[PDB]
Amino acid sequence: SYDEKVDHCSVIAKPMAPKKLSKKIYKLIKKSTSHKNYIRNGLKIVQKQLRLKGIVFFAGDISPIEIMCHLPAVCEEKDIPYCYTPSRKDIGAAMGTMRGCVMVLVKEHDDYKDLFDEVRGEIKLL
Amino acid sequence: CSVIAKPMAPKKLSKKIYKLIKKSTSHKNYIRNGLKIVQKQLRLGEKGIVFFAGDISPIEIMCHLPAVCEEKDIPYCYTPSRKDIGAAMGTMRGCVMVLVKEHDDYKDLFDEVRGEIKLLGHP
Amino acid sequence: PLLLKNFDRLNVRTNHYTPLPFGHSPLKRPIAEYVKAGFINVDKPSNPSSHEVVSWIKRILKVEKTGHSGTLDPKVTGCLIVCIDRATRLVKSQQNAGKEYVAVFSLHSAVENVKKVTQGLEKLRGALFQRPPLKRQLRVRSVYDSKLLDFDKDRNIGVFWVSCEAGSYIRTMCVHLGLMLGVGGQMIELRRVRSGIQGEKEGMVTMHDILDAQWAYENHKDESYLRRVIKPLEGLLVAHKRIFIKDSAVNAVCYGAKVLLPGILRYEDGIEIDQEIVIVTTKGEAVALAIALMTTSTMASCDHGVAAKLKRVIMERDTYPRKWGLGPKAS
Amino acid sequence: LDTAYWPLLLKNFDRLNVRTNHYTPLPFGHSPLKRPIAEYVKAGFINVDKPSNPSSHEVVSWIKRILKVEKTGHSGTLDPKVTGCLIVCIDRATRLVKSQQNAGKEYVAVFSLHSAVENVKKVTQGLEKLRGALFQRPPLRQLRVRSVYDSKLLDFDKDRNIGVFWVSCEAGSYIRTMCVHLGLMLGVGGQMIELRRVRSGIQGEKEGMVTMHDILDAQWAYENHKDESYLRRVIKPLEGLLVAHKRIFIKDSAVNAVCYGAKVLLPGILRYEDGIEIDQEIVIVTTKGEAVALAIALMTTSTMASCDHGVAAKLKRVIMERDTYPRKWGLGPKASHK
Amino acid sequence: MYLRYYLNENGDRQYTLATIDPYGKPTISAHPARFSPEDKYSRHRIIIKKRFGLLLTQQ
Amino acid sequence: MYLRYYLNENGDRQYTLATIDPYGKPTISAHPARFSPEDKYSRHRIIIKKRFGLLLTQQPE
Amino acid sequence: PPESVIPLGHYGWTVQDDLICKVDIEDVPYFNAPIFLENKEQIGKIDEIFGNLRDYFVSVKMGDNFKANSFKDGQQFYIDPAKLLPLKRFL
Amino acid sequence: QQDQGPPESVIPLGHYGWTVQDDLICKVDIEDVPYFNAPIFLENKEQIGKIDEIFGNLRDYFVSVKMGDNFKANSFKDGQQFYIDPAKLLPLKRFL
RNA sequence: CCUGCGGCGUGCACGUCCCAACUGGGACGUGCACCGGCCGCAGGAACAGCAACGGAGCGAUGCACGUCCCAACUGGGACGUGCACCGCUCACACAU
Repeated sequence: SYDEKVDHCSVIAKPMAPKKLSKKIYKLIKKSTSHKNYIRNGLKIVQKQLRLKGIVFFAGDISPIEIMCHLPAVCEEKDIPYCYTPSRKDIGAAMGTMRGCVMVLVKEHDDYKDLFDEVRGEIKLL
Repeated sequence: CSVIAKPMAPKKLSKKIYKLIKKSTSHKNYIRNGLKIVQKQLRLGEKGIVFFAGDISPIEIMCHLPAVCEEKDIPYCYTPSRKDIGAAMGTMRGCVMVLVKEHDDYKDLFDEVRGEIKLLGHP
Repeated sequence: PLLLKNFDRLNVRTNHYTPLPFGHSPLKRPIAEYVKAGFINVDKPSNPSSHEVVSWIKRILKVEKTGHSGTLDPKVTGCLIVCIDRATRLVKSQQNAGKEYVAVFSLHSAVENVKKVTQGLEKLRGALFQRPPLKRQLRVRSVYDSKLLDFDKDRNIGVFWVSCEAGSYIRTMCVHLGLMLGVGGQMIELRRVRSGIQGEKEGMVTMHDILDAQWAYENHKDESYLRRVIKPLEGLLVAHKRIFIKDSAVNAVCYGAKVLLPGILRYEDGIEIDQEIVIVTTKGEAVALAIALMTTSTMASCDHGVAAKLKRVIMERDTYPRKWGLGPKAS
Repeated sequence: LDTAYWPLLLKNFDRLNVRTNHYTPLPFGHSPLKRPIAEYVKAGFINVDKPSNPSSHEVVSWIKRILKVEKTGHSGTLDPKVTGCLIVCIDRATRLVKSQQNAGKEYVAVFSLHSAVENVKKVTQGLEKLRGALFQRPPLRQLRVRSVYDSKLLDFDKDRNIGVFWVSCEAGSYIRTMCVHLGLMLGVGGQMIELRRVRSGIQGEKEGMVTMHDILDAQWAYENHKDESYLRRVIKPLEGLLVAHKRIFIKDSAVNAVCYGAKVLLPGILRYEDGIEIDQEIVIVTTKGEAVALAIALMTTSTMASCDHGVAAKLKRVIMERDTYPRKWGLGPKASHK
Repeated sequence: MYLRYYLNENGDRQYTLATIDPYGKPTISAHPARFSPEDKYSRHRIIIKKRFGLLLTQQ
Repeated sequence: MYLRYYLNENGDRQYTLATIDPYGKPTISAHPARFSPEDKYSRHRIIIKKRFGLLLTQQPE
Repeated sequence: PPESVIPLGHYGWTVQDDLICKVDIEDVPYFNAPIFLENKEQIGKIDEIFGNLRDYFVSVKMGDNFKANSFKDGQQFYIDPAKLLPLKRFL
Repeated sequence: QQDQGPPESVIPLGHYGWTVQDDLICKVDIEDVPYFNAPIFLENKEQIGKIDEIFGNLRDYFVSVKMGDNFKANSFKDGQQFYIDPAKLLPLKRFL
């Protein structure tokens, strides 16, 4: 269930995307995967790209939280929206892989310009 | 309304008070609007009825004016709200208090209002 | 009681002491002295300044002296502490009591969202620079905490609660916040909510209440209103580390004598070298504000010596009879 | 009196035996938990949790460059890939590093057997038969004997053929060798995948564990915000490392003499802890609670109660800096001439 | 004026800029009534707030 | 990594290799987070942990 | 007047007609300190110091024949070498 | 670290226990701790390999031997006794 | 006699790239850590004194009421009442 998966998650796992937002987020990741330069997967690459835009989705089932507990404040400073999802397994699956992912950055393209924009709004009001 | 908003007029008495205010606006000499103005008029000892607004906070700003009214025997009552008084004045600005004086043009109306006020009583 | 609460929790050096017929508890002082050793937690109106309200309190009360422990700008309401007469000896001790405000602010331009304002408030934490609003000597004061208690976008107006170090210019902090949210902002309203260890819920009465208490006292000899209005100066020192001193040592302290271990009935755990403490009697009266030269372990491990010197004597002389020099030696 | 809750070396202050209560306390020195930031930092330690990849030496150097301290060292050494407890002393508890090198150590080891076994009881009994004074060689040379006081099989999985066991052992014992010996004993061989020190001496999992990020964040808070509570949470006074020793409280005039090499002569003793035996390591401390030094009791506790002159203890390591108290020795009645 | 307040369950001053609190009741201004040293109406306030049970001595 | 743990009623760590608790909770990683000396996100870490109350200073003792 | 100059900081952001800057150099500049340019040309003066006591922001009220847009992010602002205070002074 | 001097007389070193891979494990009943890489021999002074690991309690312990191609570990049965060169046997005092 | 101080090419982190997890590799430049006794210096030679002779208390433009001009719990104007902005002394104290 999406309720207990969210419940498992960390205290820092807010703002938490609701069920419909999570379906939309998975769809966005799956679409973006089709373009090589439009998803940054992993802690190292996401951190590098953020230091060097889009939406950064974090996984709320990470521990110890110190591995990326600072990156939410980094996103706040850089004005990049962010939201937590109940599991890294789901993000990894949406990325077309079994291995889970702690976080994923989704850029923006014309092909799904609408798609991205919708979720952005839904996460700005969250 | 503030706990101190007594004596309190019912709905019908509130409408009749609004009517008395509206008619008394004809002779602004008989009306006295504002808190400082009603204060000084009461101090000088002007006879009439006083209509307060229970929607006043902090109540210290006017909590004394009911006591002086009782002292000088100038009957008074509270309306449901200050915005109602402002609408009665038609100035689109709330007035916490009003003092109504007696003119022949509305002698019977202000006579009914005062009789009902006396009927209302004081705790 | 006050200043005697949890007195059993204090380390006991000796229960053998000499009670004396002198002295009264701070909260049962006869009316004349009660006012002389009290202070008011008043709600400052917006027109008068801190000096003016202090002077008005003096004039109403008909008392020798009056002072305050923090300057509220003329247009800033909030809690003002006003020591009366003898209690003014504690004004200096409160010069650095941490304060707490609820400031209403306005931004000259709209923000993207409430989260922007919340983040800008969050980043104004810790020790930040501050300049007196229009001397030009910059100071540094620390904001312990901050919060955006409310924001409204149509008016551009917000309400934020701040806890800051004593002497912090809130208006300066609001200019800093506006300048920190990218749009510019000024403090359109301020209200001190908690000065030191005093706030709203701690018996904070209004100026009309002071005038009414004075009127009641004069016209019906009813001091109850004045008692609810003026609280003992011992309430300003409930957070201070207490050293209870026997009856026969109180007067020596009054005359400037240092506190010595052979007359410490109790010493509160947690005392440290160079610690501001309250030398109190057995009945709760603040004999003095002292500096402890021995830690609590040192007091427990010693039978004589200098425990705590005096920094500011509060109790008057001759309050207790001269009872020094009749010790065990009698030499 | 209620001294049970007092901090560090003042614990059970009232239970100690009292030689005397007469002296003139001096205002020099502060309680260890309330020193200025500099003295607190210079006289403390950090139960740091070692990151997996770097070495213990690297961790000590990092803590040095973070706290900007001249000297620092670790009681026990951990391998580059081994996490767990790591007590890093700060510039004045370094003098207790030698006394902390013999401290016990509880590890948690994950091991993998070369091939399957009969059942879990096989590994349980194999571990039960490796509890004692075991021979061990340095990894990659002299043989050594190290004691493994206890061991327990926390978990075992058969599909992957991997187990987790917790071992209490004395310093210098390489748990890698213990895993190898367990493998050789079961009857198949084995090795160690990971190691995690859960206790380094008297510092356990819940006893003030901090991480490197915690140290860095406390340093940042003190440097930019000028906030000290975080650095006081990270660093703790060295008296913590000495909470197990039997204490010898001395008069304030005797403190500087001891800091100058003078043995702990009986006249400068206020209170002493019961149970002191000859040649037993003890801690010379002030009434404030600052550990003056570590000495070796040359007298029992009964002789201390029944003696007037002599040498109560012999210095081994002076921790307190010289001149931190005045030279109030030599002004006593029996000090005009030696 | 701009700053108003209401009370939560514990009575703590919840400071807001809204004229109607979340619970639906009207808000109360956080400021005291303007004071003037030349104010003869102490008797008036005392009697009113003794009548309505709002005086401090009653609390 | 291989080694993980879960907290029992008394707060003591109980180690195990499983990725789920005896009750159901996920198992935390025993290995503390990797550290780098050149970490430039102290301010951000404190911001987040103070926002969520995870910073050391907010706990008792 | 300025014989030489030193780097006070780099551009931060703008707030109305202002140049809020990030000041990397620890030293606190002097209120109304003329913030010069590389080539010894003043561009404004200080109005309010805000931020923490080790890495803060300087507010400049651009005054003369220049604007808050003429500077773009990534540009350093300069200061007279003898117009500063040690950071222990206000501590 | 001598690597010559073919073995001299030998004395009982223990009795055969179990086996682990090519390595052969034997339970030692003598008290002396043998050298490392100390060749082990049968009653005929024919070297079979060398010491690899020494593990076990201080007094009663076990010894692992790695063999030259001249023997397989399964070639020895239960009760088969091993022998050691007396010179390479150090006393317990060296490690006590 | 006691004490203090000092001497006797592997991995780690980050940075830039290639590929094929909170991951595991390489290449290119970076810093970081490792691979008891003797010698010399320094201080002091320590049986741990000091239950009072410098402490304390004193002096050195705005706002409110009232009257008028007009134009909310108000913001303006005129003119009045007011309110705020080194010396002395006391014992010289270990607390029955």
